[PDB]
This record gives sequence, C-alpha cells and structure tokens, in this order.
Amino acid sequence: AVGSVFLGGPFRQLVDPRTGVMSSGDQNVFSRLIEHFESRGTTVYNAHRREAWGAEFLSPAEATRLDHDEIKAADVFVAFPGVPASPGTHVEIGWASGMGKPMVLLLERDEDYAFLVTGLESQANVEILRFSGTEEIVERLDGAVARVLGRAGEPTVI
Repeated sequence: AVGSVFLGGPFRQLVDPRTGVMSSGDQNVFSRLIEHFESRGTTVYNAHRREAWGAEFLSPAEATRLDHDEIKAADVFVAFPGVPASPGTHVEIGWASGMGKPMVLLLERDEDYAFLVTGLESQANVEILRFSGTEEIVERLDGAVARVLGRAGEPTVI
C-alpha cells in the first residue's frame, strides 16, 4: 500500500491570466489522479491543489522549498513533463532522480520529450507511461507505481 505520492506537472503555463485559475478541463486530470490515490489511502502532495489552481500562488522561494520538501517526503514521484515542457517540473524530475526516487513519468503518446527525460529509463528507477487520455493513465498508474516502488532503494546509475 503506497504511503504517499508527489504529483507534478505544468501549472503556471495553464493558468488563464483573465480568470487567474486553470480551466476545469485542465484541472480534470490532476483532480482525477488526486482522488484516485487518496481513495486508496495514499496521501498526495500537489502544487496545483495546494495553490488553489492558481488563485493562491506562493512566492518563488516558498514554492521551491515546499515542492522540494514534499518530493523528498513522498514514496513515489509521478509527473507530466509537459507539452510544451514545464521548466519547473523538469527541475523536480532532477530533484527526484537525484534522490533515487521511484518515478513514473506520464508522457503524451507520439509527442517529443527531452533526451534527459527519456534517457532516465533504465538509468534511474523510472517507468515511462505513454498515454492518449486520462482514463488510460488511471487504469495503468497503480501497476506502474507498484513496479517502481518494488525496486525502491535498489542501486541505480542516476
């Protein structure tokens, strides 16, 4: 039973400047994943919900500290690197892989991602989950999380 997960992905890039929040459509995948884990007893750390989807942003300094500390606390790191790339999420991918965390990276099917992201497969404790929709993520995530977590602490190149 997975104790806790950190869920990362594009955020500021998805906030509508006119309303100051993410659209319901853009929130959907995050809320679905949050509920998915929490209903199974897994605590979820996630900036989007923490900062009310854009309405209660923290400062650069406070966001940085919290994201880093919650990634360090969480048993598993799950994140969308983003199309286009989320720069903040890529920093977090660095933090998590540098900590030797079990990681599931959620990559859009047929989209291009960076070499230092796809190259982490078999260099770190990482599973890539390519997806074409939210239901597919929900159906496959538990198996992926379980596989990486099963190898937690085992030595990697990183």
